[PDB]
Amino acid sequence: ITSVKVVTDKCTYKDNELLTKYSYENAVVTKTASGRFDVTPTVQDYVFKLDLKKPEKLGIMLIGLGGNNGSTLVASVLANKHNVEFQTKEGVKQPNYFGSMTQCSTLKLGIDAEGNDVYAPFNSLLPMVSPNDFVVSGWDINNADLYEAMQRSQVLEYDLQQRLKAKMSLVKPLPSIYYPDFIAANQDERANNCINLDEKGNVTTRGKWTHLQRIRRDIQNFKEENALDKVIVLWTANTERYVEVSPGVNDTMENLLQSIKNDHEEIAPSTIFAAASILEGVPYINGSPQNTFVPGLVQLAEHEGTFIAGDDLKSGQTKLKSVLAQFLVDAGIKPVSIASYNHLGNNDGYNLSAPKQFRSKEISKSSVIDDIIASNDILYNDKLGKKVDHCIVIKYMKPVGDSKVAMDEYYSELMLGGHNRISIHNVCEDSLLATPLIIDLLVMTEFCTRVSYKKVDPVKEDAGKFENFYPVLTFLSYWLKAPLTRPGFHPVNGLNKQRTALENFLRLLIGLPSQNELRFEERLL
Amino acid sequence: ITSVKVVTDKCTYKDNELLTKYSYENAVVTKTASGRFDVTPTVQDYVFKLDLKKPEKLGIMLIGLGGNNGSTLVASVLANKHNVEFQTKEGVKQPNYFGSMTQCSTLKLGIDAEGNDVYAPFNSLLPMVSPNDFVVSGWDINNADLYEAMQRSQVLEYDLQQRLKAKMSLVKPLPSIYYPDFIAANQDERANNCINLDEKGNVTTRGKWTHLQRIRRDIQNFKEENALDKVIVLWTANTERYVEVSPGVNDTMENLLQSIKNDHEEIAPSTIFAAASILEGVPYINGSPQNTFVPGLVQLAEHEGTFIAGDDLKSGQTKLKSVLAQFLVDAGIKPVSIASYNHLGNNDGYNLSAPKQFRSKEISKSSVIDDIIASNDILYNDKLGKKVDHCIVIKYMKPVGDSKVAMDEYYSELMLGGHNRISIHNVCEDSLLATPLIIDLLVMTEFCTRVSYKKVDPVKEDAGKFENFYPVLTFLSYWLKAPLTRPGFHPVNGLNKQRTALENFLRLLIGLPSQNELRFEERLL
Amino acid sequence: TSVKVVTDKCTYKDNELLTKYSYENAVVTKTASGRFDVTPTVQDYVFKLDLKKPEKLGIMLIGLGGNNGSTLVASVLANKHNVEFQTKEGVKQPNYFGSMTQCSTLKLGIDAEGNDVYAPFNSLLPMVSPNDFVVSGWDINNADLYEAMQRSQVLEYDLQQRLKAKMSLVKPLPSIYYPDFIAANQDERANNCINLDEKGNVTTRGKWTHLQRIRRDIQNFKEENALDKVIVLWTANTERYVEVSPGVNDTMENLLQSIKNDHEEIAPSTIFAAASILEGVPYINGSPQNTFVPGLVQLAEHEGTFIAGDDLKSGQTKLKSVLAQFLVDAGIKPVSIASYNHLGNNDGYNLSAPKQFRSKEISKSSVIDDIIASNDILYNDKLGKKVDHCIVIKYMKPVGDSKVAMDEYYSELMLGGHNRISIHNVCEDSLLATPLIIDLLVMTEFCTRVSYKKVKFENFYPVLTFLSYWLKAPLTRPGFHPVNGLNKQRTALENFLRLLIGLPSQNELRFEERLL
Ligand SMILES: NC(=O)C1=CN([C@@H]2O[C@H](COP(=O)(O)OP(=O)(O)OC[C@@H]3O[C@H](n4cnc5c(N)ncnc54)[C@H](O)[C@@H]3O)[C@@H](O)[C@H]2O)C=CC1
Ligand SMILES: NC(=O)C1=CN([C@@H]2O[C@H](COP(=O)(O)OP(=O)(O)OC[C@H]3O[C@@H](n4cnc5c(N)ncnc54)[C@H](O)[C@@H]3O)[C@@H](O)[C@H]2O)C=CC1
Ligand SMILES: NC(=O)C1=CN([C@@H]2O[C@H](COP(=O)(O)OP(=O)(O)OC[C@H]3O[C@@H](n4cnc5c(N)ncnc54)[C@H](O)[C@@H]3O)[C@@H](O)[C@H]2O)C=CC1
Ligand SMILES: O=P(O)(O)/C=C/[C@@H](O)[C@@H](O)[C@H](O)CCO
Ligand SMILES: O=P(O)(O)/C=C/[C@@H](O)[C@@H](O)[C@H](O)CCO
Ligand SMILES: [Mn+2]
Ligand SMILES: [Mn+2]
Repeated sequence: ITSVKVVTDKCTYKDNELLTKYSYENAVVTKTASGRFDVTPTVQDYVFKLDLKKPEKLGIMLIGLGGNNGSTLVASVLANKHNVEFQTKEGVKQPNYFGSMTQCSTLKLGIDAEGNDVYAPFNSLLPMVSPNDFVVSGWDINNADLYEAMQRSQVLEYDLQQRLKAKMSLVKPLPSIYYPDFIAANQDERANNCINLDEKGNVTTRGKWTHLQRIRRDIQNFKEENALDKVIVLWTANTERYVEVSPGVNDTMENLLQSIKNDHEEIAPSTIFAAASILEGVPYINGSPQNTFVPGLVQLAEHEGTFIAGDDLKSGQTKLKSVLAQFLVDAGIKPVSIASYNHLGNNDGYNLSAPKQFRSKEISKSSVIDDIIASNDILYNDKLGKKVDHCIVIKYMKPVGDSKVAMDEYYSELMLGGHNRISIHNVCEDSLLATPLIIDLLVMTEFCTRVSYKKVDPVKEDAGKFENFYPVLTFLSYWLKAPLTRPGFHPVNGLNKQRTALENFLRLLIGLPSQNELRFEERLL
Repeated sequence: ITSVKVVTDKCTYKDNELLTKYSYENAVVTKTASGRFDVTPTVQDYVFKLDLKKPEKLGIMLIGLGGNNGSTLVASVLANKHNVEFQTKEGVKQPNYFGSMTQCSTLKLGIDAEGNDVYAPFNSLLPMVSPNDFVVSGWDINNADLYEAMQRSQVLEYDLQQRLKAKMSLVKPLPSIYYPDFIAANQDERANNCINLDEKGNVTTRGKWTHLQRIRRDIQNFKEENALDKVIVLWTANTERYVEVSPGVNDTMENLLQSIKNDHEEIAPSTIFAAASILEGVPYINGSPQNTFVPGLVQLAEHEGTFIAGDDLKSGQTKLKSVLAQFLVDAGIKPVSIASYNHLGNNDGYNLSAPKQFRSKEISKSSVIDDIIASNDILYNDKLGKKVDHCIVIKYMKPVGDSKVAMDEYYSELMLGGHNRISIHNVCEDSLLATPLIIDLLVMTEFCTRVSYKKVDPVKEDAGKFENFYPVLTFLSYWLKAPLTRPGFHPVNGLNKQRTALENFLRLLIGLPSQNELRFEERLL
Repeated sequence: TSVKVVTDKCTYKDNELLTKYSYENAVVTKTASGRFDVTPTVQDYVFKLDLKKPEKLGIMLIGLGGNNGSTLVASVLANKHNVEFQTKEGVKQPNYFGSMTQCSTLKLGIDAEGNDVYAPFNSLLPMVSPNDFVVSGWDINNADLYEAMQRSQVLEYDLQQRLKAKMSLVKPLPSIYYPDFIAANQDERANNCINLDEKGNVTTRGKWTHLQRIRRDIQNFKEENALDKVIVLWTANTERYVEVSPGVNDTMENLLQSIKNDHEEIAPSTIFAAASILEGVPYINGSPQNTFVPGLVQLAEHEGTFIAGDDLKSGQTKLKSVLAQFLVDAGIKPVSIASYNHLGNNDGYNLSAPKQFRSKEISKSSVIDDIIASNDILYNDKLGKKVDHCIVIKYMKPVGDSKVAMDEYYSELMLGGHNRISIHNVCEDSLLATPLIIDLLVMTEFCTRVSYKKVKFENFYPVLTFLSYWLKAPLTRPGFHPVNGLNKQRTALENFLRLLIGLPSQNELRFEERLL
């Protein structure tokens, strides 16, 4: 087993709880008309409390359980949990969670006697739940069991699917909420496991509040049937179209709940699942690009004090773009044109073949570089131009299956008329990439539910009571394309910066300062 | 000077005319229900007559003279004609016609004493007009002179544009026909050199027959002002939308001419230019993808006996695709997915940014592989599947200017589950590629106008009188995406096969048989 | 599916086909003034094709246990026995995709509408099918072909398992291992050798005895399976070129003498070729080494045996000649062509050594020189007649048999412009090489049943240059420079099959449409 023991007086343990002192420093800046930056440092002391008693089993309810991601996730959990080795043309392979930052990445704890960097597993600093301990279920408008789902998805090695056949076959998605207008028309035939059916047994968008009540009961039922204490809900179903946000409809906690009861046409299935999970006090993670978290819902989460988070998985082309575009601008290079083409032949691409669904994705896959452009007015300004041409294209090409092909070109300006042209061709099993990210989101969300804190008054000992994270868990931004933010704050998409936040967080809970990379043990005599 | 002298009794010269005997062989095939192919060879003897008196100057009237292709063509002609060397970062460069199959490709005439292949310039077999002898003019809805056109286009080296400044500045496009509905709305501001203006001086699609009469007079005027004997019209203006072909409108020579007089809404500017050139007996070449040659026009060409030809320039991505896809299928490999993405930032891409214009291009850029799939039912059939997923994408990205970036992926099947994935990134100055192809089309069209023939009756000497090529010059298919064909016949897009046709044609006029590649001087003792 | 041409150029005489053919061409000379004098030439011929093809064709592969050898056997068994297999994309049916003789078609003529009619490449004249191949061969490693398959990691696991029972039965015969002719690492792999001394050790002494043993292996294979026709093909690791010296291997008599003299320039492939020639069986060299030294070519001529080869024209080199040719035919001037490649199979491992790779760097390069030379408008002393070119092959084990090829064509356009085409080609190398081997065997067998006479029948000059479509280093007749234009190379084959059934070469003139 891997564990870390930090010798610090900032940390004490009391009844399965770790208490850690932390002085958070930042700075408020102002810019003079002239052009001077006045920086006022700041400080706020805290005491973080970490419940060390992690759950032995964590309930996981996926919406879209029968899809590529859904079936692959269950498969990865079963395969790893039971060490289901499988045959391939490269020979027997041992199951693993490669692609999981939470399960397969490491972090620098410090330097050793010789002065060489020492790294430890990301999940070895503080107690985290293992995906091998996930008890998974969920919903799907299609009733195929999970073995059929695997076959249909064509993601996993034939031999592996066969070894998981027996178990996967017994896993059946619960009927779900199907409202025809929110997803592509071509998914119509797929919908045969719906709870919203009229007297004639047909699909009906009538009775949206009864649906909400069923989903909540589904969560309660699942939990007790498994003797679980905690459950997390994650949406990994078809990308819906955006819903119109309007006053009196979904702008407030009150208008939203009412619109739901009135069956407003701008209440999507995700709106119902989110509202249900929130009302049950269950973390809800949105893995798709639609704007499920309209003002009224966020408001409901804040009021209920329930974790919400998400907006599309940042797994391939966009993940790398949030690394490459950052890199270029940090180097003083000016990207002026970024073309991103994509084609896949799975159900994800089949649904996204329709404009209303594609537009959702198109928006989240573009937003990722906006903050980058904004951070540098030396390169991007009115005099030199502050725009970067950016196009996102997603075409459905059945023959490539789940292996999305991403082709991008970054055309940038260098000094004295020069240019830099970086062409990319990125191929990979989209689900094998996404699945571990879904695992990361659940692992980190669960970790977050066991964290609380309280401001420390310098001139008054033991003031304030512990609070929980502000409802919107921005700490999970690393795994999302369009980071949901707190009202007023702008999102930051820099991948490396998003991971650093997670790193320093774990580091501070065990009493370590943030990474500085100064290495004065070397640079100074 | 380069010239070829073939010792053959099949060729005689009489008063600046070459007379050549040729026995054309082919074969008619039938397929038995059982599955046998009955092949009946055929033969038809001919006597081809080639007018050797090529014109000293060839009139060239481009529609879209002020565009990227138009200005570049005039520039290339001026630069080469006057040996205008220019400065670059790689040093002084000498003008040339690289990219011109007609000016820079060679053909194998035979083998030498040692048995080694001997090649001669494509234009050295028989007298052809030099582009240095082109007298160019034309029309454009924009009045900018050709120097401004060059600056605006940003295709040529700054130093070269400057050396051509004086001459190019004096070249001004003639006002043209602007009908707002046929091209992108964004070209509206560009239109300020129109002949179709009402009393108020505004653009009017009224009086389409007067426009036709003006264009014809334009051709007559241009010709006499330059003391020219021959002129060729070539459309290199914005891609128009397709026009609806309907009975009583543009299905016959008669309905078309009437619709023109009635100002039918399905009579585009290209329809007018084509009709005008045909009525003037001037070859008309369509360098864009719109369906300018509706049944009624082709009928008018046949009746007038005037050369027509075209439908989009096959210059880059599509040219290479007509080589690569052919190659794969000839090798028994089965392409199943071909994704073609493209982005450019010139006016061509700005206009194509609108769906109605893009659809025209999209159709011609796809058609190129249909004949290939059809030729092999071993690979493409009902049992194995006879479809090849193919998508064409064109995005406008201003920062790349005239340097179109073409990205394609050919995903094919190999035996026993294998696949082959060929990714491509093709960059180039689109106009530097297209321009020489426009030059080729004009050079070959002019050559064709000096060719006639007559069937030879074996049992009756001197029967029949000379005829000219069937109106639709399919021999130019090498330079076009969607080869216009004779009613009933299907087009062949194989690039290498298209060039071979041109090669064997020139070869037969000087008394040589088609290339067989048997080399029995080597393979046999 | 069959073809029946109504022509008076072909007469059948009991499994015999006689076809008349006038071969036209032309001889050219150039005047100082720059005038080309062309004199047409014609030579009449009569071809005879023995229509009686073998019902079973013996195939002996040197390197039978490698990627190509094992995949070849698997494809034959899989197709022959319709072994469908499971994949994550579902059940797939076996086929010979990638094979020109089995999966490409040819245009026979036009229909009543004026549109092209195509027929299977192997449907014009009787050709042996790969399903009727009886395969055996040698290998320095004794692993059975099932183990060979697993080792190769070329085929779908389920297909390997469905073929396990049959493939296990196939084991390679011991072979000749002369250490110095290949990459060191191919050492402890050599556990199956006939060349051993009275101590049991691998030796290069007694080369004539080795030769005699290969002939016996060939005779036994024939008798053992009651086969009349057998073809041998080298698909074993690339050897290091041998030096051709006078009296050593410059002639038929010297060559044989040097073999008996255990001469150091007598390579294992040299012996398999000599043995095959003596047994009268066609020998195909699927590797870059210069197996066919002068003395060896004389032996082939003398025995009237067909030889052919010098490296299996791989996909890249194949597509590279096509693109380069295409550019130059369009009047575009490539000025730089860079080729980088990496694979992780034994082939790549063996080529990781300079002497093995060097052989391959010689063949794949010469192809663009033909192109440069074909156009003095673009390539001349005034504008420059050179084209920078580089071929790099690195061993990257992890990519296994899936060779990755990365090329970049940089060309000049008019008035200072440029065209940059960069490619990234990936594929299971052996899934492309296997079918190419099937084509070579099928076409070599066909050529052996063809004889001709100008105007007693004679045979196809030892070197079957007709197979250049599948070989990177086209072996040619003395004095003649090899041609590599893939499309031209396929044209030759197409027209050959056409002339045998009385059809002229394709002209693409389509006068039924172009003329009134
Ligand atoms: N596989 C491909 O795509 C291409 C292969 N080639 C040629 O074919 C050869 C084989 O290719 P692969 O099957 O991929 O390689 P491989 O490495 O799997 O096959 C060679 C292995 O070495 C053994 N071997 C070495 N020396 C031998 C000898 N003296 N007698 C008998 N067996 C011997 C066997 O041939 C064994 O299978 C290469 O070395 C090369 O010359 C050429 C172009 C492409
Ligand atoms: N696949 C990837 O790598 C990534 C996936 N995502 C997103 O995750 C989602 C799922 O992706 P995949 O698994 O590939 O797609 P998928 O189409 O295979 O799976 C989605 C599943 O959701 C079900 N479904 C649709 N609407 C539903 C509803 N209202 N209630 C319950 N079930 C419903 C469908 O029947 C289907 O089985 C999509 O929105 C996709 O864009 C985002 C980034 C990356
Ligand atoms: N540029 C290339 O490499 C190739 C070009 N083509 C086609 O050739 C055409 C021209 O291309 P570019 O020169 O790049 O575009 P461009 O936009 O620069 O030039 C076209 C010119 O035509 C003029 N024009 C538009 N409608 C007109 C009308 N009714 N009458 C007269 N003038 C009119 C415009 O004012 C403009 O100056 C387009 O349809 C393009 O798609 C096709 C294949 C390749
Ligand atoms: O590879 P990315 O840009 O990080 C993620 C991309 C995802 O949106 C895609 O897989 C999407 O679901 C399919 C269409 O491309
Ligand atoms: O490069 P291609 O496919 O041969 C020709 C492509 C031409 O249609 C393009 O330049 C088109 O005008 C612009 C949009 O791509
Ligand atoms: Mn997926
Ligand atoms: Mn252009």
